[PDB]
Amino acid sequence: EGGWQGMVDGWYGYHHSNEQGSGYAADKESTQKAIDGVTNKVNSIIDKMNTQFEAVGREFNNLERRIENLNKKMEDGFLDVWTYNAELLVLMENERTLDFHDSNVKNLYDKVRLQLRDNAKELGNGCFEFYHRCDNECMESVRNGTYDYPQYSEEARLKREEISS
Amino acid sequence: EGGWQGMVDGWYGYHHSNEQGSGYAADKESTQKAIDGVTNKVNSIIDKMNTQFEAVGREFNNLERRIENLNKKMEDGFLDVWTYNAELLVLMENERTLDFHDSNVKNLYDKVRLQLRDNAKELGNGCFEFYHRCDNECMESVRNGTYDYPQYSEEARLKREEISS
Amino acid sequence: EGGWQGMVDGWYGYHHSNEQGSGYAADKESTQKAIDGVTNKVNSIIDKMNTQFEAVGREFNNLERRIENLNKKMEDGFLDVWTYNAELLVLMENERTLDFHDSNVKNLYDKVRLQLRDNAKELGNGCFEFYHRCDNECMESVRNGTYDYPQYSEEARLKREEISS
Amino acid sequence: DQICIGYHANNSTEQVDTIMEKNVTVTHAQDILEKTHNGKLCNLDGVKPLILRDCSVAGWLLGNPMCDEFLNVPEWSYIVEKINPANDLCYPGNFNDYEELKHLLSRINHFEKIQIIPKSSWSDHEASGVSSVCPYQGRSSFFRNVVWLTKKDNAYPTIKRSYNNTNQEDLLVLWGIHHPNDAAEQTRLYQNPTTYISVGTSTLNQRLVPKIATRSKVNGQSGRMEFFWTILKSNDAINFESNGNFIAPENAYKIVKKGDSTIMKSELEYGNCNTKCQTPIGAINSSMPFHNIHPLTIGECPKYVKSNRLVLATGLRNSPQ
Amino acid sequence: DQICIGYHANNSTEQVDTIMEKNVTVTHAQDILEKTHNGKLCNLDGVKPLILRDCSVAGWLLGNPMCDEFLNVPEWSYIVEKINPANDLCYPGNFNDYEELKHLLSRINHFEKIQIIPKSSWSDHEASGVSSVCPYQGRSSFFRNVVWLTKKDNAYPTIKRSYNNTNQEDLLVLWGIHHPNDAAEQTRLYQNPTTYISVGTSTLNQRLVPKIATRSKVNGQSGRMEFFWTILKSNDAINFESNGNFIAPENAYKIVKKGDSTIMKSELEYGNCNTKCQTPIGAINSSMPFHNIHPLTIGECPKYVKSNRLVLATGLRNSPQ
Amino acid sequence: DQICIGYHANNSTEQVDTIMEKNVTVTHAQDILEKTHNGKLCNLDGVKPLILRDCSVAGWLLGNPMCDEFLNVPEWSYIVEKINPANDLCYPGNFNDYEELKHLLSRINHFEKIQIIPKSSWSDHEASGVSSVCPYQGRSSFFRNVVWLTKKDNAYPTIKRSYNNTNQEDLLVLWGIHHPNDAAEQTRLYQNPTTYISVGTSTLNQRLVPKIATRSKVNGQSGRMEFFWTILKSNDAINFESNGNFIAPENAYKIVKKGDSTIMKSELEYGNCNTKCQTPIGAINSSMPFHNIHPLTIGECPKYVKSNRLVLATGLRNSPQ
Ligand SMILES: *[C@@H]1O[C@H](CO)[C@@H](O[C@@H]2O[C@H](CO)[C@@H](O[C@H]3O[C@H](CO[C@H]4O[C@H](CO)[C@@H](O)[C@H](O)[C@@H]4O)[C@@H](O)[C@H](O[C@H]4O[C@H](CO)[C@@H](O)[C@H](O)[C@@H]4O)[C@@H]3O)[C@H](O)[C@H]2NC(C)=O)[C@H](O)[C@H]1NC(C)=O
Ligand SMILES: *[C@@H]1O[C@H](CO)[C@@H](O[C@@H]2O[C@H](CO)[C@@H](O[C@H]3O[C@H](CO[C@H]4O[C@H](CO)[C@@H](O)[C@H](O)[C@@H]4O)[C@@H](O)[C@H](O[C@H]4O[C@H](CO)[C@@H](O)[C@H](O)[C@@H]4O)[C@@H]3O)[C@H](O)[C@H]2NC(C)=O)[C@H](O)[C@H]1NC(C)=O
Ligand SMILES: *[C@@H]1O[C@H](CO)[C@@H](O[C@@H]2O[C@H](CO)[C@@H](O[C@H]3O[C@H](CO[C@H]4O[C@H](CO)[C@@H](O)[C@H](O)[C@@H]4O)[C@@H](O)[C@H](O[C@H]4O[C@H](CO)[C@@H](O)[C@H](O)[C@@H]4O)[C@@H]3O)[C@H](O)[C@H]2NC(C)=O)[C@H](O)[C@H]1NC(C)=O
Ligand SMILES: *[C@@H]1O[C@H](CO)[C@@H](O[C@@H]2O[C@H](CO)[C@@H](O)[C@H](O)[C@H]2NC(C)=O)[C@H](O)[C@H]1NC(C)=O
Ligand SMILES: *[C@@H]1O[C@H](CO)[C@@H](O[C@@H]2O[C@H](CO)[C@@H](O)[C@H](O)[C@H]2NC(C)=O)[C@H](O)[C@H]1NC(C)=O
Ligand SMILES: *[C@@H]1O[C@H](CO)[C@@H](O[C@@H]2O[C@H](CO)[C@@H](O)[C@H](O)[C@H]2NC(C)=O)[C@H](O)[C@H]1NC(C)=O
Ligand SMILES: *[C@H]1O[C@H](CO)[C@@H](O)[C@H](O)[C@H]1NC(C)=O
Ligand SMILES: *[C@H]1O[C@H](CO)[C@@H](O)[C@H](O)[C@H]1NC(C)=O
Ligand SMILES: *[C@H]1O[C@H](CO)[C@@H](O)[C@H](O)[C@H]1NC(C)=O
Repeated sequence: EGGWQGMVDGWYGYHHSNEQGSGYAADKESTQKAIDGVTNKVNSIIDKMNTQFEAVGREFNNLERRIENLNKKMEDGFLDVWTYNAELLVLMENERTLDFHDSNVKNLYDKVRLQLRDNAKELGNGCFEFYHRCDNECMESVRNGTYDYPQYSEEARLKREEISS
Repeated sequence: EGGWQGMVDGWYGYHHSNEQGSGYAADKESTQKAIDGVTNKVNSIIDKMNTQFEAVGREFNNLERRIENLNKKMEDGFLDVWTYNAELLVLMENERTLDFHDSNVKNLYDKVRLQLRDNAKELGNGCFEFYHRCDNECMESVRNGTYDYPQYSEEARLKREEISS
Repeated sequence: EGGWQGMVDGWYGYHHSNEQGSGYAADKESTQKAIDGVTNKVNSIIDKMNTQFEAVGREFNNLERRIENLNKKMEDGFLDVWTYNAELLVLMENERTLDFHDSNVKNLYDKVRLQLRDNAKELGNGCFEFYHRCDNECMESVRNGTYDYPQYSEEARLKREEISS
Repeated sequence: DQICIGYHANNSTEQVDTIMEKNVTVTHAQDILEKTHNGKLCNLDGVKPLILRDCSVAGWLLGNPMCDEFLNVPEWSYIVEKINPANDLCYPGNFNDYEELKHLLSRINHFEKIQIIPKSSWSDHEASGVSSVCPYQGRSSFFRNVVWLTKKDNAYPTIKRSYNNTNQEDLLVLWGIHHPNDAAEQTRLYQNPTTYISVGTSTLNQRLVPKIATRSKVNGQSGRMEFFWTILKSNDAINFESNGNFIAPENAYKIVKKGDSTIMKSELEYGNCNTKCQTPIGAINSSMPFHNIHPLTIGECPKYVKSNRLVLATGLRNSPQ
Repeated sequence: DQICIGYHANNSTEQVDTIMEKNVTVTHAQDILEKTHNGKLCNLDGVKPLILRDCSVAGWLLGNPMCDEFLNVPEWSYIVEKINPANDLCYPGNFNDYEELKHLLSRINHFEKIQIIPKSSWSDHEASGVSSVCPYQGRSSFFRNVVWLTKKDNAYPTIKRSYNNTNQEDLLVLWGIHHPNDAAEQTRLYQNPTTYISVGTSTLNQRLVPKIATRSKVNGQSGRMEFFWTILKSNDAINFESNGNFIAPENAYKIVKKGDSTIMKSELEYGNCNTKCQTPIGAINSSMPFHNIHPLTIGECPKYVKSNRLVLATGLRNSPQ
Repeated sequence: DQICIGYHANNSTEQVDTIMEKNVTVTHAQDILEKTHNGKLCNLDGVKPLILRDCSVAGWLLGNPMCDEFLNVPEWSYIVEKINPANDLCYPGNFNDYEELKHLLSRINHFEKIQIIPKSSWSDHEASGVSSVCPYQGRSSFFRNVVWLTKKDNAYPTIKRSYNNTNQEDLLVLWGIHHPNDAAEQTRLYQNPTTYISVGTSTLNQRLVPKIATRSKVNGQSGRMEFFWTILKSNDAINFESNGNFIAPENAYKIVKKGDSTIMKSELEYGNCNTKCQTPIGAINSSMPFHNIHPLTIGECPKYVKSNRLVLATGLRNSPQ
C-alpha cells in the first residue's frame, strides 16, 4: 500500500503485529546491497564523463561569419546531443532504479511466503495473517529465515478447519 | 499461450469459462496505468528534443575545401551520433515496454493466485481450474478481489480427496 | 547459491538427487532462446553503427590556429560523446543481460513449483525436497512438464502428517 | 470451471524491433521518424524566401539585364537559387568575398534599393558604357545598378565623389574595376594609360590598380570586371577617387541584418505554405525528433538520421490464440 | 498475528521523473547538473588570467597611453576583456591578422617586454611623433612600444635596420605604416613623396606602400595606421628598410607558447580563487558531468546542457501509509 | 529426493561491469572495442597510398633533385609523409595556398606528368639556371619540372607564352617568381631592373612584382622563390607574360579529382595489405563499432574512443557452487 516512516534503520524490511505488540525491523543485508548498487549507478554516470581542456570563445571577425556559423552549428549540435542524452539517461535510469527497489521488496516477500506456506494466509497487501500464534521469537525466526513450520502445522490446520466449518 | 482478440475493452484482463458460459473481461485499472505509462514514454522521447534554428548549407568555395571538409566531418559526425543513438534508443525502450506488459500481466495473475490457493489448481497456461463450481458471480468476485475462500474450501477439499483416490 | 560446472550442455537447467543417483540436465528450449536473444543484443550494438569514409588530418597552418582549434573542439567533442555513450551503453546493457538470465532461471523454477505444489517443499535455495519418492522417470517427468501429481498426493500427505506429529 | 489471465490482441501487423528480438508483431506502434514532405518551398516562420529563379546573387545585386526586376521583397528568411543558375556575370568576372556576401544576404530583416549616384550626374564622363554579353531587349546593354564610366571628349578627369549615408540604416554598396586586355583598349576606353581606384570609408581603405594582361576569351571577352562591396554604416561616408577603369555605383541598398540562414539549392516552386523547417526537396512538419528527408535543412528542424524506420512499441505483442 | 513486507519512507519532497511517470516523490535523490557559480574570475589550474579592464589586446600590446602599464604578468592561462572596451586604437586603424594575434596571446607560458630599438638611436630622423587622440597626461602623446618616425631637417634618409634575436625565446615584433590623407601631408611628414616599407625575416618577405587617399574623419583623423606582426624565431633576424611612413618597433616581446585558450568577455572582477573551469559569469566546481551556467567556458569543464534539472532517483518512492 | 533449478558455470575469468556492480565474473563476453592494428601502411579500399619518404608534396611536385623520381603512381587514396620531412624547398621559399594544394592532391583518381613547355624551346633566354642548395649528383642543379629563366646575351626580352589544355583532363600548373636580394642581383640575373609576371586563365588574372629587399640568409640564400598554381580546365588556355624573375613551367600534371582524403604522418612502411581503415600506427580491421588506436584515421572507421575496454556480458554470472 505504500512506504513506512517507522522503518528508520533500513530500506527494506518488516512490520509485525502480534499480542506482545508491533514494530518495524529492517533487512540490513538487502538494504546495504541496494545502497551500494545505487551508489555505483550515480558514480558511473558521473565518472564515465571524460572532460579535457577547452576554451570556447567567439574569435571570428565580420568577414568570417561562415566560419562563425560553422562553429555555431557545432556548439548547438553538441548542446543538443548532450541535452537529449542526459535528459533521457536520467529518465531511463530512474525507471530502472525504482523497479530495482520493487524487485528487492518482492524477493524479501518471497523468502517469507515459502517459509509460512499454509501456516499463514496472504492478504494481498504484502502481509501474512498467521493461523497460529506468532510471538516475538517466532517473528524474529521468520525474519532471519529460521522459522520452523512443523511446530505450528498441526495448530494451524485445525484453525483453517474451524474456518471452513 | 498468446493474446486475445475477444478482449476488446482493455489491455489486460480475464477470460472465464463456467457452466453458464464464457467470455472476456478487462482490468481497466492496470490497463489505464499502462496506457498512461506508454504515452509518457513516447512523449518523453519526442519532447526532450531541443531544436533551434539552423541553416545547413554548403557555402565554401574551391579554395576553401579544407573548411568544407571540416564542415563535412561535422555533419557526418552528428549524423552518426544521431543515427546510432536513435536506433539503439528505440531497441532498448521496446524491450522495456514489452517487459512492462509482461510484468503487468503477471501481477494480475498473482492477485488471482493468492485468492484461490488450493480451491483451484494452476494449469501452467495462465489459467486456474477450480475444484468447486464458480458461477458468474463467483467469477466477478475473483476479478474484483472479493472472492471469499471459506465458502468453497470444504467443497474443494473433498474434491482433491476424490482425485487422490 | 551459485552456478553449476556440471551443466555443460545448456545455460539453464536442473540438478536432481534421488536414490538412483544425481546429475544435471539442461533446459535446451529456454537456453537456445537466451543464446539468440544475447546474440541479437551484440549484433544490434555492432550493426547499428553507421560509418562512412573520413580522412581526419591536421592540415591548417600557423596563421589558421583558430580553425585548427575549431577542428580540435569538434574532434574532442565527438570523442567525449562516443566515449561516454559507449561506456554507459555497455554498463546498462550488462545489467539488462544479467537480469534477463535471472528472469529465465526464475521462470524455470515456477514451472516446477506449480507442478509439485504440496507434494514437495521449497528449500529456499532453488531446490524442492519431495515428500514422496521421485525416481529417474519421475524426475524426467518434472523436467518435461509431465509430472502427474495425483499419483503421489496420498503418499505425500501422510508424510507431512508424519512430520506435524 | 476456469479463469484465465491474459492480454489484448487485434488484427495489427505493425512490427517493432527490440534489442534481443527482431520483427515482433505488436498491437500498436508509433514511428518517431518523419519521412514525409510537401514538395514545395514555403515561408519559414511566416517570412517568404527570396527566390531567384535562374539568377545568381551577384547578377541580382548588380541589376543583371536578363534577370527579372520585380525581384524586390522587403524581407526574406532564406534565399533559393537553382542548382546551376544561368544568369551570373554577363561580362566575365568575379565578385570579391562573394561567399561572405551571399551568406550576409541569406536572411535580411529589411532591404530597400536607393539611388546613390544618379546616372545623369556624370557631366564630364560618359555613362553610356555597354557590352554585347549584356543585352536587355536587343540593344547592347549593362547592369542597371552600376555604371561603366568611359572618357568624354578624349579625356578622363580624376573623379572625386563622396556619399554620406544619411539613412539610419546601414548601406550595402557595390563597385568594381575593369581589367582591360591591353594598353590600347586601356587608353581607348579611359585615355589615361596609368590608372587607379581609391575607396575610403571609416573602415575601408582600398587601392585598386587594374591588371592589364593577355587573357582567355570568355564569352568572347578577354577583359575582366571585378566587383567589391562594403557595408557603409549609418553616419559614415564612402569616398571614391579614380582616373579610370572604375565601375561606379548608381544604386545601393539599405540593409537591416538581425540573423543568418543560408542559400538553398532547389528546383522546386513556391507553394503558399508556412513551415518551421524547409528542405530543398520540400517542407517538413517538425513535430518528430528525427527525420530522413535531406541533410540541408533550414529552420528549427528535427535531427537528420540515416534510417528508414524508428518505431516505438506502444501496445502488446500480437500473438493471437 | 501478522507480518508484513515493505520499504522505507521519510519526510522528503524531492521529486524525480521516469520514462513512464512524472513527478514521483522519492526518499533520496542526486542532481547531476551543476547550476551554481562563484561570481568571480579565478586562476585557471593555478595560473592567473591576464585581465585587461578597458583595454584591447591591440592597445595593450602597442603600449596605449590611456591603458595601465602595470599590466605585466609573466604568464597567463586566459585573457579577459570587457564586452565593449574603450581603449583600442587611439589613432584610427587596424591590426593585420588581429584575431590570430589575440588567439595566440590567449595563453602564454612566458612573456617579457624587451627594448629592441631604443628611441634614442634615431640620429637622423625625428622620433618625437605624436597625435591629439593619444594623450597620456595632457601633452599630445603616442603608444610607448612603437615610434612614429618623421623627417629631420627637411629629409628622410632610407632607414636600414636589423635586429638579430639573440634570446633563445621567440620574439613577437610589431610595426606599422601610416596612410596619409594626401600628398601634402605625405611630404610634410616624410619629405619623400613616393615611399615603401620592406620587412624581411627567414619567413617574412613584406612590402608595404602607403595608400594615400581622401577618407572619413574618425576621431577627427583622416589618416590611418596599420599594424603588422610576426614571431621572430630564436636565431633569426628581422630587417627593416623604409623611406617613409614607417612606424617602428621600440619594444618587442619574448614569448613562450605551449598551448591555447581564448579571450573571455566578462564584466566580473578577479577573486582570489582557483578553478578547473571558468565561465564569464563565474567559476564552476567541475565535479558533475553536466552544467547549465554559460556556454563560453574555459578549462576542463562539464558538458553544457539546456536543462533546469537532472535528478537521479537514489532512494525509494515516498508514498507513506 | 530433490530437484533444483539453476544455471551454467565454467572456468571463465572474463569480467564485466554493470551500472550497479563492478567486476562481475561472467561465463562468456564480447569486447566491442577494437584495440589491435597490423603495424603497416596499407592500400585503402584497394588503392595504394602515395608514399613520400623524406619528401614534401611541394618538392615532389616541383621535381626536387634529392627526392626519388620513380614516385609516379597513376592513382592514390591518401598521401603519407614522414612527421618531419627533409626534402622540402631546396631554395628557400614558399608555396602559395600550399595547404589547399596538399589537400587537393591527397586523393587522386588519375595523375600523369606531361611536358607543357620544353626546356629547349627558350631560344632567347637562358634555361640553365641552377643553385648550390639544389645539387642532383654533384653539379649545382635545380627542380626538374620548372625552369629558372635568366638573361641571354645581356638581355631579357618580354616572354609571351600560352598553353591550351587540349587534353580532356584538367591540368595542374605550377610556376613561381624569384625575389632577389638587391637591384644588382636583379639586373645581373634578368637585366631589366623593373619587372613583372602576368598569368591569365579564364579564371586567373594574376600580376606578380618581385620584392627586392635585404633578407635573412636561409641555407646561405638571401633571395626567395615563391610558387603558385592553378587548375587549368579542359579547353582553357594559360597565358604567361614576363620580363624577369619568372620561374617557368616545364611539366604540368593531368589530374582527375573525384574525392578527398588527407596527408598522413607516419614513420611506418608499406605492407602488402588492404584495409577499409588506416591509422598512422597501423591498419585496423573495421568490424567493431569502436576503437582506441589513434584519432587520425582514414577510411570507413570505427568511432575513436578513450577506453581500454568495452565488454558486453553475453553469458551468465560465474559464481560456482
Ligand atoms: C555625415 O554627415 C553628418 C552630418 O549630417 C556628419 O556628422 C556630424 O559631423 C559633425 C562635424 O564633423 C560633428 O559634430 C560637431 O558638433 C559636435 C556636437 O555634436 C553633438 O551635438 C550635435 C550638435 O547639436 C548633435 O547633433 C550630436 O548628436 C551630438 O549630440 C561638436 O562637439 C564637434 O565639435 C568639435 O569639432 C569642431 C569642428 O572642427 C571644432 O572646431 C570644435 O572646437 C569641437 O572640438 C563637431 O563640430 C558630428 O560628427 C556630427 N554632427 C551631427 C549633428 O550629426 C558625419 O560626420 C558625416 N560623416 C562623415 C564620415 O563625414
Ligand atoms: C644571428 O646571429 C647568429 C650569430 O651569433 C647567427 O648564427 C651564426 O651564423 C654563422 C654565420 O652565418 C653560421 O655559422 C658558421 O659556422 C658554422 C659552424 O657552426 C657550427 O659550429 C659553430 C661554431 O663553433 C657552432 O657555434 C654552431 O652551433 C654549429 O655547431 C660553419 O659550418 C659555417 O661555415 C660555412 O660558411 C662560411 C661563411 O661563408 C664559409 O666560408 C665556410 O666555407 C662554410 O661553408 C658558418 O661560417 C651559423 O649560422 C651561426 N653560428 C653560430 C655560432 O651561431 C645567425 O645566423 C644570425 N641570424 C641571421 C638570420 O643572420
Ligand atoms: C583551346 O583551343 C580550342 C580549339 O581547339 C578552342 O575552342 C574553340 O574555339 C573556337 C574559336 O574560339 C570556338 O568555336 C567556333 O565555332 C563555334 C561552333 O562551335 C560549335 O561547333 C563547333 C564547330 O563544329 C564544335 O566543334 C563545337 O563543339 C560546337 O559544337 C561558333 O559558333 C563560333 O562562332 C562565333 O565566333 C566567330 C569567331 O569570331 C564569329 O566570327 C562568328 O560569327 C560566331 O559568332 C566559333 O567560331 C569554340 O570556342 C571552340 N571550337 C572547338 C571546335 O573546340 C578554345 O577556345 C581554346 N581555348 C582558349 C581559352 O583559347
Ligand atoms: C526483420 O529483420 C530483417 C532481417 O532479416 C530486416 O531486413 C530488412 O528489411 C528491410 C525493410 O523492408 C529491407 O529493405 C532490407 O533489405 C532488409 N535487410 C536485409 C539485410 O535483408 C527486416 O526489415 C525486419 N523487418 C521489419 C519489418 O522490421
Ligand atoms: C511535473 O510535471 C510538470 C508538467 O505538467 C512539469 O512542469 C514544469 O515545471 C517547471 C518547474 O518548476 C515549470 O518551470 C514549467 O513551467 C512546467 N512546464 C509546464 C509545461 O508547465 C513539472 O516541472 C514537473 N515537476 C517536477 C518538480 O519535476
Ligand atoms: C574493477 O574495478 C576497479 C576499481 O577499483 C578497476 O580499477 C582499474 O583497473 C584498471 C585495469 O587494469 C587499472 O588500470 C586501473 O588503474 C584501475 N583504476 C583504479 C582507479 O584503480 C578495475 O579495472 C575493475 N576491473 C575490471 C577487470 O574490470
Ligand atoms: C483491422 O485492419 C483492417 C485493415 O484496414 C480493417 O479494415 C479492419 O476493419 C480492422 N479491424 C477492426 C476491428 O478495426
Ligand atoms: C525532514 O525535513 C525537515 C525540513 O528541513 C526537517 O526540519 C526535519 O527535521 C526532517 N526530519 C527528520 C526526521 O530528519
Ligand atoms: C578453461 O580455460 C583453460 C585456460 O586456457 C583451459 O586450458 C581449460 O582447458 C579450459 N577448460 C575447458 C573445460 O575448456
